Amino acid sequence: VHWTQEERDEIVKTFFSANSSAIGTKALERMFVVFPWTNAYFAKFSASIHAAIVVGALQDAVKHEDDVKAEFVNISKAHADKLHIDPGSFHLLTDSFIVELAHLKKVAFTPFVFAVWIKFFQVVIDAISSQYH
Amino acid sequence: VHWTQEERDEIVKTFFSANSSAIGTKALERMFVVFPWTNAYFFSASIHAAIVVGALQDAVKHEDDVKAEFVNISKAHADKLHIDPGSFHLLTDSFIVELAHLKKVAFTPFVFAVWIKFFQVVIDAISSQYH
Amino acid sequence: AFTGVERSTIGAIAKILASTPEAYGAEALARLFATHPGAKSYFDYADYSAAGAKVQLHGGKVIRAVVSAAEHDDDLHAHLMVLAVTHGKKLLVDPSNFPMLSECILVTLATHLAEFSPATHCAVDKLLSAISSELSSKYR
Amino acid sequence: AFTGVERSTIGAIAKILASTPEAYGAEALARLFATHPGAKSYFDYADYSAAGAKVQLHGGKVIRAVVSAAEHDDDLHAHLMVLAVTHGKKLLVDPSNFPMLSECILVTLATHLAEFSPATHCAVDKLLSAISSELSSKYR
Ligand code: HEM
Ligand code: HEM
Ligand code: HEM
Ligand code: HEM
Repeated sequence: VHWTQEERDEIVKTFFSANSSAIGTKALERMFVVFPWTNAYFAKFSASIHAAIVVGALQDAVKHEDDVKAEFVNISKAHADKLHIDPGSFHLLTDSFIVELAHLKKVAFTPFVFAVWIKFFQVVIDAISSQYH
Repeated sequence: VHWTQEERDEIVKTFFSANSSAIGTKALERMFVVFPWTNAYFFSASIHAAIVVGALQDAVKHEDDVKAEFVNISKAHADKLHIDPGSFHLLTDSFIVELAHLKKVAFTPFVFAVWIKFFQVVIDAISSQYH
Repeated sequence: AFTGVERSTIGAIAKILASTPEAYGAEALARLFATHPGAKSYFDYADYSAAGAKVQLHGGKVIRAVVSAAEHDDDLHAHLMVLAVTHGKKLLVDPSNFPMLSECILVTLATHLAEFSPATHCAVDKLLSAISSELSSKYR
Repeated sequence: AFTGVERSTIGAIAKILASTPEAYGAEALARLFATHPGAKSYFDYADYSAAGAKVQLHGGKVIRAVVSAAEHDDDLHAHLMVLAVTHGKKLLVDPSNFPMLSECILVTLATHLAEFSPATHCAVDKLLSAISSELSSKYR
């Protein structure tokens, strides 16, 4: 994946100053209401606690925009091999995040900035999906 | 994209033994029936199948570098022909069905997953220049 | 499929869309084209942004139609048949495109509406899913 | 929208599948797992090939339900409601899995049937898509 400077800056500045855990908390909560079947993994609990986990990993992808795949090996195995998360459900989480970034950013969330976030998340989805075999 | 030898061999030997033109011609006719909207763009099915199958052979010749050989094919589809890339897998999925037809019991879930993988690589290559 | 609370919420959303269908529509289609450029393949446009005259035109038509679907919550199958025939038989739009557009409409509302709670989003997404279904129903 | 020719072909395919449901269903599932390993997430199995005992059991259930659906072409909504509730609310299956399975059943038929014309394939796919639609109908 190649990145423009505006893509790097848009992602990096957002993680630097936005309340990303609060975003993650709302995104998770949203994903449960909009896509209820996704709550199945959490019967097995605080949304806020879980967002803190996800957000740490996103920040890990942020710090390494060019090597995300390589940093997600152990994360991905855990999701495939131990936790039994359907990888087809990963984008339901990231799409909810995008809805929460829209809510924060309002008219600054242009279609163009929107596409930066979609690109970011697909790199993340590919990275966390890579060890499903 | 990393290939097992079994994957390279299954794809390479099929291309060198089966009549993939014939497969293509039938896969085009199948896609037109099962997915009528894809006929919009189109003529001879067998002559077009020749050209499609040419590109796939090109992909098979260079399994580690499919994107870079597909640039110009990809630009043509995006910029001149204005093909919806979301429809690519409707052709490649029809190819799989015709492969199933030919290979019958030898079209195991494993071998089936080989063709799926090959076609996904193809889809990604031909989709790459949509901007 | 529609609870009283969703029907109310859809109604309120429909009224806000109705005020500015071209603005909402143009923006949602601009999102589509930006996040899924394959969708540009249907349109011979010079400008694929919300500024584009022809994007504005199609955008209003989209949102006006969503508004009408909203005023047809228990009839959608019959109400949407005309549009299912145009998209499915004349324009031949690949059906995979409808749920991409849906998500782009939802994101547009999220950037605009003072309130877009998970319950509200759920309500609208249900309307859009039923619309996608009907629009995808007369292909074959 | 099933033409009489489609109804007749579907009827024919239904009797075939009815003869060997576990055979066909276990193969279609092993195909799902092989092509879309994300689908394994739902199943606590040790063996995901068509030789798996639990694959065979779910396989037979899947195919018999398809066979029985083939008898309800005019009232699939009512007919598939319990299955839709079971998959949607209890098992909590992500609906994107349904078309993956459908395509895997189509491939399975293509490797076995004495005749799998584009016309016949279309007839079956329309049935399977109708089924996928119902099974995706009771999530929310
Ligand atoms: C795709 C974006 C995601 C990222 C970046 C992410 C990240 C993580 C990380 C880093 C962990 C901790 C693993 C460990 O070290 O033990 C985790 C755990 C977990 N994830 Fe994800 N995850 C994502 C998506 C999902 C989704 C969609 C679900 C299901 C809806 C999910 C379900 C879980 C569960 C149940 C745990 C374990 C929580 C616990 O028991 O402590 N994850 N996630
Ligand atoms: C993904 C597999 C595909 C491959 C490998 C492929 C390959 C090709 C190639 C190599 C050409 C000739 C390029 C040239 O003119 O220099 C071509 C032309 C064309 N393709 Fe594709 N294509 C694929 C999918 C599709 C699909 C799915 C459609 C429509 C749904 C499509 C529509 C067309 C059309 C209309 C032409 C021009 C044909 C003519 O004027 O006779 N292609 N394709
Ligand atoms: C909720 C979904 C949508 C609705 C309600 C809708 C509605 C409409 C309406 C009312 C018209 C004019 C039709 C007529 O004159 O009879 C139209 C035209 C058209 N629609 Fe849609 N549409 C939707 C989604 C889409 C999508 C997703 C695409 C492709 C990605 C598309 C492609 C077109 C095209 C190409 C035209 C012709 C005008 C032009 O080129 O700008 N539509 N639509
Ligand atoms: C044509 C589509 C399908 C049909 C007709 C079908 C039918 C059935 C039936 C009759 C049962 C027995 C459960 C019961 O009612 O007591 C069952 C169980 C189950 N199904 Fe499906 N199914 C389909 C697709 C899928 C898919 C795509 C998945 C997931 C990828 C899935 C996941 C499950 C699970 C997890 C169970 C129960 C767990 C177990 O059997 O041990 N189904 N299915």
